[PDB]
Amino acid sequence: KKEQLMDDSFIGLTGGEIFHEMMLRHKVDTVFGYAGGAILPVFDAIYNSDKFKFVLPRHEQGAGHMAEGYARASGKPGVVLVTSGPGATNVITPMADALMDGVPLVVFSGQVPTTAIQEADIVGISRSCTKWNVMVKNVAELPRRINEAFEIATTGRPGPVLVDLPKDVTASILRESIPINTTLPSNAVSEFTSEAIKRAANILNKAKKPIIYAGAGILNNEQGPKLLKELADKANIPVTTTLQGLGAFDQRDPKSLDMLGMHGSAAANTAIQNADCIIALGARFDDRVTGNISKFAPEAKLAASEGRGGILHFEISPKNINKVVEATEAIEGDVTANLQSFIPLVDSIENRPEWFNKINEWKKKYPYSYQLETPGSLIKPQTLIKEISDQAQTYNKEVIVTTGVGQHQMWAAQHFTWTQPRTMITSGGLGTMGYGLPAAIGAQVAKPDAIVIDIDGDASFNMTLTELSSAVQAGAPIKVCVLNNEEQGMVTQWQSLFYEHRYSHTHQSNPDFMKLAESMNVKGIRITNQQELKSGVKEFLDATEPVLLEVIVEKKVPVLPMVPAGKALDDFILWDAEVEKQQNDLRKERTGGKY
Amino acid sequence: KKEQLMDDSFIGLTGGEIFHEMMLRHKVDTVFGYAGGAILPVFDAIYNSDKFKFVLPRHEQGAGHMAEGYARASGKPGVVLVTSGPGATNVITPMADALMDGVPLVVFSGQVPTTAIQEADIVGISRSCTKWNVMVKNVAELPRRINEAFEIATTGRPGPVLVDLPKDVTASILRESIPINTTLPSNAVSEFTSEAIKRAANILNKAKKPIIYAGAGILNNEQGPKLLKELADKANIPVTTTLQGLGAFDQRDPKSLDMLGMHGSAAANTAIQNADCIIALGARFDDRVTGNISKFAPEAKLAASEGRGGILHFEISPKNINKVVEATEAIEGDVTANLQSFIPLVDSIENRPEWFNKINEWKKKYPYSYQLETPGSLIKPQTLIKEISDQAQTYNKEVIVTTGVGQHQMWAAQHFTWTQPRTMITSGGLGTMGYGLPAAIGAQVAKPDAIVIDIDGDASFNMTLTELSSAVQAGAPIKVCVLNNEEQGMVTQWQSLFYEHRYSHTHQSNPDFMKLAESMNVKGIRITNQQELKSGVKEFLDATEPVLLEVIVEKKVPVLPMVPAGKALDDFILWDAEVEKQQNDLRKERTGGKY
Amino acid sequence: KKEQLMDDSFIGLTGGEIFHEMMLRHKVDTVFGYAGGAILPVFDAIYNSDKFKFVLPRHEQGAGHMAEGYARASGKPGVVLVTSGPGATNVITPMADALMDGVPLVVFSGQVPTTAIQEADIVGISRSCTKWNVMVKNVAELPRRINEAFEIATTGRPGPVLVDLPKDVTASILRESIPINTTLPSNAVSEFTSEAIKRAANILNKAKKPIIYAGAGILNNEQGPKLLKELADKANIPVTTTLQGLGAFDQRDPKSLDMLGMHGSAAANTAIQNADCIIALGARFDDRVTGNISKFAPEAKLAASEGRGGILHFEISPKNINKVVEATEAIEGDVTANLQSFIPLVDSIENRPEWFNKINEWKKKYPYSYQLETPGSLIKPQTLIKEISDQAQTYNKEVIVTTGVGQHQMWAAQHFTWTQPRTMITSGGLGTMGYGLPAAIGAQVAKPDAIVIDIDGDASFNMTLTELSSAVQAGAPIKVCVLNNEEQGMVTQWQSLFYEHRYSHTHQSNPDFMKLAESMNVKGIRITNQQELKSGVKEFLDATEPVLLEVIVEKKVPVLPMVPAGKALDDFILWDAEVEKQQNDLRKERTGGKY
Ligand SMILES: Cc1cc2nc3c(=O)[nH]c(=O)nc-3n(C[C@H](O)[C@H](O)[C@H](O)COP(=O)(O)OP(=O)(O)OC[C@H]3O[C@@H](n4cnc5c(N)ncnc54)[C@H](O)[C@@H]3O)c2cc1C
Ligand SMILES: Cc1cc2nc3c(=O)[nH]c(=O)nc-3n(C[C@H](O)[C@H](O)[C@H](O)COP(=O)(O)OP(=O)(O)OC[C@H]3O[C@@H](n4cnc5c(N)ncnc54)[C@H](O)[C@@H]3O)c2cc1C
Ligand SMILES: Cc1cc2nc3c(=O)[nH]c(=O)nc-3n(C[C@H](O)[C@H](O)[C@H](O)COP(=O)(O)OP(=O)(O)OC[C@H]3O[C@@H](n4cnc5c(N)ncnc54)[C@H](O)[C@@H]3O)c2cc1C
Ligand SMILES: Cc1ncc(C[n+]2csc(CCOP(=O)(O)OP(=O)(O)O)c2C)c(N)n1
Ligand SMILES: Cc1ncc(C[n+]2csc(CCOP(=O)(O)OP(=O)(O)O)c2C)c(N)n1
Ligand SMILES: Cc1ncc(C[n+]2csc(CCOP(=O)(O)OP(=O)(O)O)c2C)c(N)n1
Ligand SMILES: [K+]
Ligand SMILES: [K+]
Ligand SMILES: [K+]
Ligand SMILES: [Mg+2]
Ligand SMILES: [Mg+2]
Ligand SMILES: [Mg+2]
Repeated sequence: KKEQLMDDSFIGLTGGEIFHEMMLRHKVDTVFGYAGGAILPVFDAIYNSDKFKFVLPRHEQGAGHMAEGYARASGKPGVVLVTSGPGATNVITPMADALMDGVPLVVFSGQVPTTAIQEADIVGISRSCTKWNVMVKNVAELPRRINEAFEIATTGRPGPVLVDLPKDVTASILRESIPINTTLPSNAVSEFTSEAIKRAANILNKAKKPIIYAGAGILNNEQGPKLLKELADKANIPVTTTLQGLGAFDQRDPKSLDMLGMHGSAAANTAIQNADCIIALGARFDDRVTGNISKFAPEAKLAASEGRGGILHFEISPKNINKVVEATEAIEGDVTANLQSFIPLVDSIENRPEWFNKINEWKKKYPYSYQLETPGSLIKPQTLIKEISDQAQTYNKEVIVTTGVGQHQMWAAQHFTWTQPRTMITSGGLGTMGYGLPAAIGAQVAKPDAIVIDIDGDASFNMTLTELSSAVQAGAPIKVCVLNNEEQGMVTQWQSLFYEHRYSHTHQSNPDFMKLAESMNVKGIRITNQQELKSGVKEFLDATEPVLLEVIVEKKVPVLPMVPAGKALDDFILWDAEVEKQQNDLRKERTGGKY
Repeated sequence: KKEQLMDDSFIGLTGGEIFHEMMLRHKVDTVFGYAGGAILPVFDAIYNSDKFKFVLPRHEQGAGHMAEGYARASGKPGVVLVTSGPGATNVITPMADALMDGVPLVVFSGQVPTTAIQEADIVGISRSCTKWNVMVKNVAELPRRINEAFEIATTGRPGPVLVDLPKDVTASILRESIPINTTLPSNAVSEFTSEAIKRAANILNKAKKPIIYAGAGILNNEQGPKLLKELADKANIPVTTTLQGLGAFDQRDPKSLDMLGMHGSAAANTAIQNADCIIALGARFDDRVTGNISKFAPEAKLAASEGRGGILHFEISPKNINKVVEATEAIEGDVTANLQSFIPLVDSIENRPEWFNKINEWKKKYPYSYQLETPGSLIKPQTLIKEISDQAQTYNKEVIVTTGVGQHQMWAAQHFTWTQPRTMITSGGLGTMGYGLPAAIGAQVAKPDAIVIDIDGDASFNMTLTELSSAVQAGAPIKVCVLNNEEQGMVTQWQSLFYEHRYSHTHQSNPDFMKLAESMNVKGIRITNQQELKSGVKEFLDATEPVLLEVIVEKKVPVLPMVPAGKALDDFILWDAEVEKQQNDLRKERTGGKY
Repeated sequence: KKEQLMDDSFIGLTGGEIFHEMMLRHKVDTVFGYAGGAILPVFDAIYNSDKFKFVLPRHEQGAGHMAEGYARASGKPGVVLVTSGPGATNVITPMADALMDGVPLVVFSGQVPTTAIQEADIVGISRSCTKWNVMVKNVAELPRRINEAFEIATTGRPGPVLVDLPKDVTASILRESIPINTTLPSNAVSEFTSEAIKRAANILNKAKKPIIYAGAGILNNEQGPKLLKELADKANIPVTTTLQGLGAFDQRDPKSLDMLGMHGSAAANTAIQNADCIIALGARFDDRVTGNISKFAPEAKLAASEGRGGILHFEISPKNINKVVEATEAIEGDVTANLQSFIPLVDSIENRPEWFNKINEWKKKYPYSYQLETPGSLIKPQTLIKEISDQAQTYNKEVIVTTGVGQHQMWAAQHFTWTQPRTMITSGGLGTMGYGLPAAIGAQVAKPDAIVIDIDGDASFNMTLTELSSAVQAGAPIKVCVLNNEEQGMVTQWQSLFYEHRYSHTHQSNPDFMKLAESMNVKGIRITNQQELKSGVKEFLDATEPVLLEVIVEKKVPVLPMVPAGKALDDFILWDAEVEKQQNDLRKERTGGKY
């Protein structure tokens, strides 16, 4: 019987051949990587493999971000395959990115032989960037480490893992017989949680001003958005989402409060500050969401002390519970599965007249107002976003949006109308510039029949623009739109606000994006005035090839609403036409009329 | 002028000679250490030094705990001097102990020469046990590292530091001229804190049911207990303290609520649970104090949501603020100095009739009740503590108490009457058995004219009893009282409670303590019955030599009150005579009449 | 078939019950531990377990050292079971000890619940002290971690491992079905190594002055000493061993060169310095063995450059190959197994006249000479060792010797006649004082029918003398002999040599060992003069109970031969009667006649 527990079907294969086989057993159809010395045995095994698609970037950071985009768009883990030394260190930022945003990234880096330990302590470096890392020391434990890597990466709160593959290990041939449970990937509710759910249902049934605060967690299950709506409809609760949760709830729905937070809807911020019961569904209360944490959720905290409300937190990661604010009730585990047990204990309520009246008043009082175009003025960036949003919806394909980091990121978050889950792929936790373009490529590979749009800033785009050639070589018809304000808008907004318009080294020079696109063998479109906006965007979206659209937008335009650091979530700056006018004069006189 | 900034007075001295000189400049009068190879150059320099007293233990752990006792009794940092390898690793527990209890410990460990790095990564190991560690790489930077070590150890929240001294560095001779600021030890309130104080004073002036929660922090300043009383008298506020804060407030005072927490006064626990304003003075809200954290301070949290009270936290370490419970107002910095700015903004209140009425009712309802002796029964451990407390007070010397860890520790904390600061020296954070005896020696060295009493358990005593000979060789007339219940009472209390009286390996065999004392050249006293209690304790306290008193006390006696894990702070077990009787039968029938 | 790969026989059991079951499956018959809060669920499971013997120390360091002694005496891994906090930190020194000496130690420490992470980063601290540590996060992965712990601890170069067991994990009940390969412990030669062996055999067959340098590695296989002798007899090669390899080769054999190194035989040191081929069998070339590394093995290095000899290194740990000296040929893997492939390729040589002539001349010229007793003088420590060695051999039981650290350790190593493997249990790598007594207890438990003798120093004994009561409670009739020279001889030897007889704090006061033994309920014997030596030792060895023998030995006696630090291995200090006389006068005049 001790022969039925051990498998011998891998005897004779090399490390790389076993790697290839384990990828197949984990249903891996895509690999993003860059060749090198230490990782050659693994590359020589995936050589002309018809079993999965390989995507070659120009830079390993590109590979990492592509795999992130793939992972967020498909729900599968994104596999990266880099070499030793610089190949491995170039994936640190994508790994740190994946960690902050809960992205299932599995990174295999080549390594110098075990007899030598382009050398770097990649395990030591990436320890603060990964859920878990390891070095495979011999070929026999390779399938075991691969299995562990994928599972750790995809369970609990998803995140990056690094598996170090020494050249001699992947080059060696397996001769032993390995345990059969290591050749195969895998493959109840505690009474503490079950009673916590019902105790939480009782608190919701007492609430007269409830609100749902939903995030990325509800997207890690395909039934998530379905049950989120079912709960919102049964108990009649308004729904707000984080930046990472955009698309979890149909924003066209009347109960939608849009995005909350630092640059979220002022109606959403006001609602959560006055709510007596907050239902957190897969969100970790980031400081860019809560604002001043002490002053956050006053009515919810007050209701908790009086046993008539509080904060109901549905988390899968214990480290995220009671970290920022005290959870009145903490329902641990997958939010979607727990919602199946939570909803049927919730009282079906039909009308909340007084509460929804305050909300609709707030929604009317707090739109995403901004200064509209004037005759002869540049295209306002907010208008560009709305234009792209409205035209993209009129296609019978699903639309996936990736962004860079800066003002364009927030405007995209604000003025797009989000309706489908996993359609907002953006670097929110770490906030990595140059994320947009490669993330779009990876998304396009995951979803070939989708329209993938990269709403990017010029500065962000300049960081990784070399990956345009990667998009062509991969056959990914991504649609890149660069909001060219010829500035690092986000930083200059801070300098215009807290540093008396002293723009210190925040204006990089941009290349000719049209000649750049031409050199990358990519379609180029440049919109310069208002009259070309509509016809320009249409040509942009109608393209069947990769296309780079450059739009000249207004400079020195603040993103509003804005909750300043230290201020309460409902203590926000609103857009005012007179104020913006006055800021434009103050900027002109201080800078000498140069900005 | 570049010659006035550099000192040359250390040129010609060895590392050890410089070490000796820097000790003098830091006003170090005592060093606890054990010799070894790597540390010989430092020992050969302190050879027959008349400038400070050296204390030699039998074990390095002994040295560490002695230095802790010295540090807690005197307020000076405790200097340890061990060798490399096992000498260094044996100080890990005292270092971890010092960290949890905020004890200024400066540990110098010898090390193999720089040309070799009994070898151990003592810096790597002790990183999680120290505020800061370092390895001196050359003799010229030795005075600089020594200065840094002492300052880091004694500022902010005090704690242990380790300085690694390679043998070649301490053996080498300084030839360079070192910066004169490194040969000398060293040597405003932010507007954010100043306004936070006044905002905190406004909250206190609104309170009708206030309470002071004082801890070890108020003892790190000689004006602490003075200002603690001044605040308690002006605003008329009851005072409770932690285990580590015992002696900060005169317990004979009517406003004293005694100790709070897991085994604290049930009146103190009830008071804090109903208080609308909690003033935390140098306490970090340990889980053994708060009980169930969610259910902690309900009336204080409720008052905060209504802007009529809350928690006023005076912390010096930012890492301890908003870690456990949300501070309504956080006054950072030294609590004593901040009290000088806080008190004069507090309204002088004379009478709190309704509040103090509830308190005095609670104090009367919740004494430290326990089963008294019966004819022919063993001495109850609570009686032994009271007897020692009452007799020691009748001496014209100050009394310092150290303890081990277990039931005797809590009984000592409960039934002693605490009146003076730095008179309760006990391992509270880490809870190290065998702490008592060596800590007492170190305290006796710091305070030669003091009566130092070690209330120890038999199990705890058995851990480090070899240090008795160290006490004699040091000339420390410590008074050790062993509560011999022939069991690990604390663990057996848990087994009697949560494991159906299944006493699994919790009864170690004790040696003849009288023959043990005789072998250590120490006076031995053994009390066996009630009639010998009074005359026994008197002989114990009247001794002018080191003395070991063994008292046979009742076995299987629970420590009450007790707040069980998970339960609220006011949800405690009280002592009941009928319940204890019934537990004694249930124990006899289950164990078969063996316990 | 997916049901045949998963086991359900652990469903319903608690963590502790599963722990108990896994211990049985790993053939664990002994556990050394100390109770505590966090580890109670594991203790409540081993409660009255008839399946293995529990040994309770007085201190956790005791437990660690006992488990080391058990592990070295039996060849089984030594299992330690401590609690959280101070219980865990007290095992750091035994763990560091086990690492340096290659001792299979498996340490299970209790831990605060997963919902809380007496708290300490025991995993972080012990990372530099263990081959591998881990924290079990849920009960389902507990058997998997236990299996991994034992295997890592016992394969390659054996060493310590720490498994952190959170209280809630060991208290929780398994409900899932775990992979069947995790419920069961487990359960070819590379062409690179195989050809390296034959290349090594060719080098030996060319040698005219070969030598075998054998160490602890040859003891990690029961066929080791057998094949070591077979190789030494076939090719006719003299054999020297390290301190840790004593007993691997019968010292009564003519080919025995005794121990080499800092305090080894001057004949052994001379032989290795002139040998043209050095066969290293399971030794790591410690600096206390090689002396000055550059000047080490001149004739071997010269022979290597001329292709007629060199160093043949049989290592199992790659990290130990080419670390100290360059291996001419490196045969990786278990030395015993590789010897089975190496020996039959070695030419059977019968006589080495010229080589063995030089050796026998060296052996005659370099005995362990020392100053013999004179009328009325104290017993010389060397004589005491020989006396114990000669009398113990006349028993029909096997003799196991443990020691402390210091002069007594080296004298024991020198003057005992070693004949059987695993009979020298001593702290060599880390050199931990207080190792002797608890290591002897653990050895006595492993080998109940053996005479276990602890040759201990007074200072070393004073460190852990409380464990005497542990020996009685365990029923371990250990035989402890304290060489009472009333000094830390080893350190004072260094001070007498390099510091002009300045004995800085190297004389601790000893207790009455006879009254100490009496208090511990242990038989006491005290030898004071030469005439009581023979009859004293006989009573000591004839005892059937635990016995503490105190022998008053000569003070300020150097251990010779001695290779000073920095000097070559054959540049040693020899014993000279005139020199010792002169040193005794120089000591008397400098110290003032006090030493
Ligand atoms: C310039 C800039 C401005 C920004 N401003 C805003 C803003 O105004 N508003 C805003 O919302 N964000 C803003 N952010 C982004 C913000 O920093 C965070 O990235 C984002 O708010 C986090 O969203 P999230 O908590 O929903 O997702 P995550 O950060 O990924 O957290 C999801 C949580 O759900 C848990 N979880 C995961 N899976 C499950 C599961 N299956 N079941 C249950 N729980 C699960 C996870 O453990 C995690 O704690 C900004 C970022 C940048 C760069
Ligand atoms: C078996 C056992 C049972 C126990 N049960 C109890 C119990 O029932 N009740 C109880 O109280 N304890 C109990 N403890 C002890 C408990 O675990 C802690 O050790 C203790 O409660 C902490 O007291 P503390 O916060 O006042 O001191 P500390 O732990 O030393 O914390 C002092 C705080 O004040 C801050 N501080 C330091 N210096 C200054 C300064 N100059 N100015 C301002 N702030 C400063 C520090 O940063 C720190 O945060 C028990 C321990 C054991 C072993
Ligand atoms: C005061 C003092 C003085 C000392 N003086 C001396 C002295 O004079 N002479 C002396 O010899 N020692 C002396 N030492 C001890 C010395 O420091 C080392 O402890 C000892 O020399 C190491 O012996 P070892 O290499 O044989 O064993 P180890 O240190 O345990 O090394 C064994 C080596 O064999 C390898 N190995 C293990 N298992 C196997 C296997 N199955 N197959 C193949 N390889 C394996 C291991 O990886 C390891 O590298 C002294 C110690 C002290 C405290
Ligand atoms: C790698 C990196 N560098 C710097 C930053 C800081 N940063 C955040 S937004 C921003 C400006 C981005 O400018 P742009 O891409 O053009 O976006 P815009 O604000 O103009 O729309 C910068 C520099 C960052 N988030 N990441
Ligand atoms: C080094 C160490 N080991 C174990 C523990 C767990 N522990 C806490 S109290 C206690 C029993 C102490 O018995 P004793 O010293 O006799 O005190 P008693 O309860 O009998 O008064 C133990 C084992 C600890 N705190 N420290
Ligand atoms: C824990 C520890 N502290 C210090 C040392 C340094 N040291 C090595 S040998 C020795 C003296 C031991 O004296 P003793 O036990 O009496 O042995 P002796 O030399 O007298 O035979 C010391 C202090 C050590 N090895 N371990
Ligand atoms: K929107
Ligand atoms: K009291
Ligand atoms: K010998
Ligand atoms: Mg820009
Ligand atoms: Mg006891
Ligand atoms: Mg000695």
